[PDB]
Amino acid sequence: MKLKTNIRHLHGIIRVPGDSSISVLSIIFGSLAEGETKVYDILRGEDVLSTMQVFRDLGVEIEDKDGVITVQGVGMAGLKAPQNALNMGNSGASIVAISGVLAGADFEVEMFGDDSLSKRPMDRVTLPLKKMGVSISGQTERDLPPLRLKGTKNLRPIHYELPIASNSVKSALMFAALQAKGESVIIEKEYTSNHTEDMLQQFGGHLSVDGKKITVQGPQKLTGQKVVVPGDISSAAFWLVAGLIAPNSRLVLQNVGIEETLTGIIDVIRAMGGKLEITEIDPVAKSATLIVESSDLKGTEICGALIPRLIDELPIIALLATQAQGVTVIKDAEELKVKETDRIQVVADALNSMGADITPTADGMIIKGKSALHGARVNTFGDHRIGMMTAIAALLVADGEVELDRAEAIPSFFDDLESLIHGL
Ligand code: NA
Ligand code: NA
Ligand code: NA
Ligand code: NA
Ligand code: NA
Ligand code: NA
Ligand code: NA
Ligand code: NA
Ligand code: NA
Ligand code: NA
Ligand code: NA
Repeated sequence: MKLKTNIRHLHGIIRVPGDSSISVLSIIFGSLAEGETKVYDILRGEDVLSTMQVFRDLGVEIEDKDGVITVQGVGMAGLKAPQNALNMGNSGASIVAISGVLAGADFEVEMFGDDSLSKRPMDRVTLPLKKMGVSISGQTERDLPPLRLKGTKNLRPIHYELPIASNSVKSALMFAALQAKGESVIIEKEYTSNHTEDMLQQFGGHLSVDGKKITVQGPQKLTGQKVVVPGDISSAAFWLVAGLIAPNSRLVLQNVGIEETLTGIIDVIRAMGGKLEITEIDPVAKSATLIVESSDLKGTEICGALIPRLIDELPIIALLATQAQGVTVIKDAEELKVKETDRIQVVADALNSMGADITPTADGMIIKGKSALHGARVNTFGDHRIGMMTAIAALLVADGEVELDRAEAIPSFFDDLESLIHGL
């Protein structure tokens, strides 16, 4: 597919979608809890929709009306035997998680998905789940979907250390541990997200964390909550950059979460000369409206130390630095892992193919700035961030075309970008 090019203005309101994993966690916890759960600002993901539908299939009443999800919890042992095979679409996140949720379900269950999903190994979750006494098994020893599962009323606690870092596996094992009789210890390899830990506690459950050591006593009961899903971090960062680098631009970005990643991106922006106003702060919700305008940017130091999720935002932040006059050094304080070093390379390659001046380094990248961008062909390679980066990069292209073939990347993104192209 080609990409919209050479726009002369950008105006409108974008409302940051909710975080996906908190969205998903809220449906899960909402079903397993007692009492009614309400979720506000949920992400309209296909992953959220599939997860809600999985739970409806296990007998949970879930209402989607006027922007609000209302879940009537069925208790920690209240999942019922489905009358159909469970559809998880292309979310591998979902299969892993629900597998742990269904550790204690005393009935047979099938979980399938699409052609992409059916190529992703599940043995990373089936191995520890089996130790607990769950029957779960996929295609080949790798356990490719479809998965066949039977949990048990005699779930044994888990003592396991992950060989690979994985928030998905950590979550499934926690959900299972919540249903097991006794003390589970789960030890992660690397520090991954705390979403499940946080939400489990918000839903009234107890754990103990000691570094990478997670201890969970089962069985537990949870209580229905009102959940306000915070704005996605990556999406908020994405639009901020767009509204700063696009010509004749003003974006009102609602529902931005006030947490450290945006906080540190905000400071970097200001340091660079960005025009950004913070408004409508909601101190209880920890959200704000951000207003950005077209800015004359100047290079700066970007210490990944000062921005947690930085690696996620590398594509959109490199585009940013590409547009600032002078040198931007992005140096990460901690060593890069293979996939991080790879992400830098792919970003540098694509933007340099469009006229940027990016030098990958052992610790990040050097960017030499205000690059008049030009046409190019670049494939996403699955990474939507890299794609949407290229989309905004495309708007800045004076002449030439921008081919971006594997732009399976899906959601309402283009309608929005069109919306902003004709506002004033
Ligand atoms: Na909602
Ligand atoms: Na209820
Ligand atoms: Na249970
Ligand atoms: Na399939
Ligand atoms: Na509930
Ligand atoms: Na947030
Ligand atoms: Na945020
Ligand atoms: Na700030
Ligand atoms: Na600031
Ligand atoms: Na490299
Ligand atoms: Na325009």
